[PDB]
Amino acid sequence: QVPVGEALLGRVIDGFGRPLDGRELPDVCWKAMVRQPITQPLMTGIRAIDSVATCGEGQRVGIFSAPGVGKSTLLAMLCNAPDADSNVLVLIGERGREVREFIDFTLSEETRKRCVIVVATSDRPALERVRALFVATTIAEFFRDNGKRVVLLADSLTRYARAAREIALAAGETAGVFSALPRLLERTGMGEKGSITAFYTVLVENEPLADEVRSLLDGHIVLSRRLAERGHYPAIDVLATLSRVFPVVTSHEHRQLAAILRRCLALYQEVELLIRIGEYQRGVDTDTDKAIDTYPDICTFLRQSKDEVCGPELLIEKLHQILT
Repeated sequence: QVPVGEALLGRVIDGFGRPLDGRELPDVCWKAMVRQPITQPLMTGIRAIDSVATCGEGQRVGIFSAPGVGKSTLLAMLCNAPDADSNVLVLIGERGREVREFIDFTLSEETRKRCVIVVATSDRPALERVRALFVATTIAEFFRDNGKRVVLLADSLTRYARAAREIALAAGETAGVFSALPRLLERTGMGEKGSITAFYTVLVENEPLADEVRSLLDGHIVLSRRLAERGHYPAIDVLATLSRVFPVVTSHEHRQLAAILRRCLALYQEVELLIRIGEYQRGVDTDTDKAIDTYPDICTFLRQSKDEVCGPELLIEKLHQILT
């Protein structure tokens, strides 16, 4: 059984649904191919995402990263999306210290009050790690039916998959969990009086699961080890990041700005080596010249403090100031 209710907000529970917060659980209830179309933006307040890869209310999105690139801080920022009512975070297969750090020092007090956090660490049984995602999805669905815009954050599908495989290896004693992964992903999305927008993390570089998850979702955000080592945070690789609902949830003004931005990064990347070895010559190529002049402002725009939440009005204004 899964505990559901508005009173779970601000609580931390496990794969079965037992409190981990040093207190007893409150009084709460126990519980296809396409969904409704995605038509409304869900602003994250993260400028790199909202500018060129705008998410949709009810979208499912994969976050692809290597270890130690600031994925946790990105997830904490996603918890502060101005367009969401509440959050369901599910943390599967990480070590105790890492998870403890995350909840106590990375998530603020204000953010935690708006989350239900479901935790199944690596030291827990494979069955618990797998059950954690079923529980989180059911809790998110209950909020959706109460007419909330829910954000579901799942870290990670990779460790979920590892736990599911462990269960398959023990299926002999004594055996729809084995086919569950695509059905869980399809349980999120738009609904009558509500929505679930979902971010699922995938570890690289494991490799086939990433391919399976790409075929199932509506966009991908790619984190880059290179950016992270430069101290460029969130370490989002813009040119490798895509949102399938981008053309439908944005304005024309927005789309034009985003195109200038991508063009600049693409032009810059092609000439990056020439610059690094000091062989670039101005006047040569005007477009690239403009890209290079524009590049430092774009980098500043993309790098974002974990405490800064940027709404859409300000977003558009900053893009104009640097690109136009």
